[PDB]
Amino acid sequence: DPVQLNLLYVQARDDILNGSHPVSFDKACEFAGFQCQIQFGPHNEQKHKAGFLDLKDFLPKEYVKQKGERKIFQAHKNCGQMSEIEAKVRYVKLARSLKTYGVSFFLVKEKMKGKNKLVPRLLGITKECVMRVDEKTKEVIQEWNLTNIKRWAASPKSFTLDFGDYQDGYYSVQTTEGEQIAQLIAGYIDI
Amino acid sequence: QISPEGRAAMEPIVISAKTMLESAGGLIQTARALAVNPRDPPSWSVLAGHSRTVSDSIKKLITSMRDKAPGQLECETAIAALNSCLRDLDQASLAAVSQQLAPREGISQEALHTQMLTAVQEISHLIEPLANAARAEASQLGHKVSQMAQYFEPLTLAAVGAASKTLSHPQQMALLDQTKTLAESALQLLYTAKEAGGNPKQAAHTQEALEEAVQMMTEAVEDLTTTLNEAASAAGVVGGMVDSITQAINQLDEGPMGEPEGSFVDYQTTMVRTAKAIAVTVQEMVTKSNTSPEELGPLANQLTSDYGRLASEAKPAAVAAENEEIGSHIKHRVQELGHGCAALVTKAGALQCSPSDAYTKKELIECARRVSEKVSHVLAALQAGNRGTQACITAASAVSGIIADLDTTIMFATAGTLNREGTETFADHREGILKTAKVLVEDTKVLVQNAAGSQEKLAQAAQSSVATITRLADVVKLGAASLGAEDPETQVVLINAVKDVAKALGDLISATKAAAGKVGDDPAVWQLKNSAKVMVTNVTSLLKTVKAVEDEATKGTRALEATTEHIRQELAVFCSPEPPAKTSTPEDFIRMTKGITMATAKAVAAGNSCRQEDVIATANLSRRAIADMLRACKEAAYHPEVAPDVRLRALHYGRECANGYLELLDHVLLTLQKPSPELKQQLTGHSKRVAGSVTELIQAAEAMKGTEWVDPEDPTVIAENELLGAAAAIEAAAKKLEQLKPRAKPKEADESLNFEEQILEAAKSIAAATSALVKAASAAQRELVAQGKVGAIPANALDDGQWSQGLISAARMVAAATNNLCEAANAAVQGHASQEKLISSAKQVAASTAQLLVACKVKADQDSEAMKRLQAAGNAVKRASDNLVKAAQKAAA
Amino acid sequence: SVMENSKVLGEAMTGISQNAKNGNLPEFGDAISTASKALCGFTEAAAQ
Amino acid sequence: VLSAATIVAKHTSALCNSCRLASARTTNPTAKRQFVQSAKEVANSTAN
Repeated sequence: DPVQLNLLYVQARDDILNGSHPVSFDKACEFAGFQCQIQFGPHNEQKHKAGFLDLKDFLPKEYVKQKGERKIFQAHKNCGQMSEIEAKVRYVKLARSLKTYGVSFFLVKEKMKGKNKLVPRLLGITKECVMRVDEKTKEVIQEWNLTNIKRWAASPKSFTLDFGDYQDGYYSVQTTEGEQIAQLIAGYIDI
Repeated sequence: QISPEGRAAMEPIVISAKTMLESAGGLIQTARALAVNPRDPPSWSVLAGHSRTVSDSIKKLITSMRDKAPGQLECETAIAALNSCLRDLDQASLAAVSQQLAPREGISQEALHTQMLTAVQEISHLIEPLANAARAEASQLGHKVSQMAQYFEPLTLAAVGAASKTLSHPQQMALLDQTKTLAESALQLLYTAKEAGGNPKQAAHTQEALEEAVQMMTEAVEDLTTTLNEAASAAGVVGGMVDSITQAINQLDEGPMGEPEGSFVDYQTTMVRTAKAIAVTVQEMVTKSNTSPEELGPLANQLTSDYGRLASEAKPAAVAAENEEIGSHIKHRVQELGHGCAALVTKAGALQCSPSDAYTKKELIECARRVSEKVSHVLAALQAGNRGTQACITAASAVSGIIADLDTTIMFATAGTLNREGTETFADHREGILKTAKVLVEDTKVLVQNAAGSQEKLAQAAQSSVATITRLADVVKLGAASLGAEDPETQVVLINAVKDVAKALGDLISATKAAAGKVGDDPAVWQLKNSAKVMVTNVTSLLKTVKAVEDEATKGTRALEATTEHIRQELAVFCSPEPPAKTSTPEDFIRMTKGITMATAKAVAAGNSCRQEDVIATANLSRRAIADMLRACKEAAYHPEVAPDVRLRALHYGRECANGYLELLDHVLLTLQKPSPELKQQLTGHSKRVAGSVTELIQAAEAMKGTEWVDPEDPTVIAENELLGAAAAIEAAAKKLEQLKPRAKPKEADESLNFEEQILEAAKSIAAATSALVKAASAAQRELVAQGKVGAIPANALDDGQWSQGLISAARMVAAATNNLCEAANAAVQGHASQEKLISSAKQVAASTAQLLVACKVKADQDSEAMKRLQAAGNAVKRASDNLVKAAQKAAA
Repeated sequence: SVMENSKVLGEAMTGISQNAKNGNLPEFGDAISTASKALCGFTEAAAQ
Repeated sequence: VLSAATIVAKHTSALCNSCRLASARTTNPTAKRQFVQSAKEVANSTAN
């Protein structure tokens, strides 16, 4: 369908622009090239030059300071004479290829193992599994099945996950929304 | 001592070793018969049997050394000890975040904090020998982990008791995290020690993992240290911290540890600054004695940690000294202050529990006065020793205040408060700057003559150098105020001429810092002849700066020659890689980077107008912008969140932007030489080439941002709320002096003369003016949010948010300086016995006043409806502060 | 230090034996003095 | 004469090396002061 997949592309692009769907830098550049392929048709190297448009409509504010739009214009060379519907199909497929799609994601601050340092991380919850995602590389660091996790506890500032004897050590984070996280965990009553 | 258990374990090693000699005993005597008879058929049968008894003992003895495994079994028991204590931290984090664990009402908090403090101290004393005994002795590895792992099991048991009865929920969970951080740091220390095993055959990549675990444990030292004693300093508990004085004493009783790598003159300079810091800290507690005794908690705990820094710095002082009689004379003087401060802390801790008591306050007065005379003896022996640049430390601390005195004067003309005082003109005071400069070259000439010699001529030339610039800076203020507030730009170039001279003078004494009575063949002592030659070109620029102002045809021509001369002094050390101590935000660098776009509009239009006064207005704006920009290009570069590959990109773009602007500064000199408009059009073309480097400096600042946001908060919102918030705080500070009764009590009143009434009317005239000055400042920013001069767009919000952050700071720093002056005026009536404290409190309250007036006049005018009320009341602050300054020179002299 | 003399005395098991097969008495006698010195460092290491 | 004197002068530096390890590890500053002139008088005896 060229209409419903286009609406899903618009939804995924908006979730990219507000940042609810985490993506890596190269995937953000490829999605910005796909967005320029949608908004301006096929790519012409004479048309796209330096200082063409601002990246606030194509990237969030944590990606406009990367100085990579020419790389996105290099991604324009990866676009070429691609049509609009094929760009939508590749956008939806590359969105569904990453594990961040459809997964409840929360930006948290954790303590390093051994080092007394605060590091931002991402927590991704599904109906059956939770995952830890790196801030820079957007890589799934570790996965945890729902059946293996024993208990969970929240606070107005922090959150922790008790795994029992299946995993050595608990999982401690500083969450301002861990109460809704525990509410979603309790919503997974389907065993 | 020998153990029979390991003796029985080592006994099968001697079984194969002694029977090896038994197989070798019968071997050679059978080989002795083979020397006589070469061919015997039973001889070769028993000779192979002799060698088989050797080789069977070979294979058993070789594998016994690998089956020994020294220190391997005992570290595995430490793993289960760490796995047990981490599971204790797991369920305690579960219960305390749910508040379900019942505490123990029998046990106490401060009793548990005394146990946990002493536990880490015995741990930390073992860690530094553990790294050396790791690589050296493999049997010591299993020996030390038996000691270490047994400590954490009651330490976690002591941690869960105090955290259960801990009231504060952020504090009840933060103690669990650092103990978890301490456990995993020892766990990775267990991983590095077991994998290496103390093998010198093993490569140094494991040794770097060991030294990483050293700093991992050292991280666990200070995290567990500062969290607990400050929690004990929250109460009036004096225990452990008083023992830390003794724990600093017993290391001094250990004696000289070894030969220091640093020089004797290097550690002497570190001692005199730390000894100056503790003397004003306890004198601050005299002010907080009767007024606010609850603040005295972490003050002595700061003095507790600083005395450990004092004992550690004084530890290699005796060996580095040439005479052991002088070096042993130092170390007992430290314990003399250690005995006095130990009585100072435990009397204040009971006074923390008993705030209404006044006899312990008087008892705290004399022992504070005793250690003040005792700290004079710890430096008089340093004065007796010719080694150490003791005068140069007092020189650099003094001229930094003269720089801070000039910091008030450079903000006098930019705010416009430096009006013409009487009939003073530039012709009246031009010679007093130069007659002081005539002796200044002779003081500069004898500095390289006193490079090798006694300490008496060195300290005399050092003290006369401070007496020269203080005589010079006073007549600088006479000449700067002589120009008048109508032409403020020539006042800025007059003070900044001698300000960069003072910065060159401060670097001049630093050449004699490393060269005290030493030879001159070193290039740093040639830099003593070179930076003075730079100062020779600066003191003759000071001759030329007087020649610059007195005429108008070469007014901005001769001023820009000293401007480009100052930048090359800065750019020489800017290209040199120097990590600064201060950490600056990149958003402050963005404010200085975007300011060049407004500075290029000032620089080109001044040369197009061909007015020498506008060139000085450019050269004052160009030097002020280019000074802090290269500082923001260096301080923000060495931030840990900034990536180290992108900082040299900004350092390359920041260097060529200054190189592109110095060429622009060289071409506007040609605009002053040639009035042709064709040279003026090139200034428009050169402005974008600097702006091309500005845009690359912007994009280098975009890729260096370690913070998640480009701005922390909204700029206009928090600047407005902190404006009116500090407006009532000065009014709260104004009623504090009226709340303070005159000291009728003879105990608290150290001085009860009539100049305290002169201080109190000067402090009330400070308080009454600053109450109306902050309401003139309240109407100032309210006009800035009504007329809209600073802007509200998000693109310029990075250019104004640093100003909006400074508008919060300088209003609160005025609110802090009016609090510290009221803290000084509280100590003034009761008698503080400190002349320089009342001088510094009255100078910083004028320094913050001109700082807020500068922060108000940024993107604003000088003749607004509220700025003229800021001008009249701001002049009322300075005339009340300077009257308090001259009264402070006689206060407690 | 054990692995030094393990290959020296392991060769000396064949070194002093093969010279006695050939009757090379100066070659056998010097091989004993090297093997005795190798046993000196062997015993001093094993005692330590 | 000359070969044996090099063995003696080698061991005098071992005594100077031993006094430096002694004086850095001595609790008593009086014997540490004697340890300074110990290796000094070794050099005063050997170099003469």
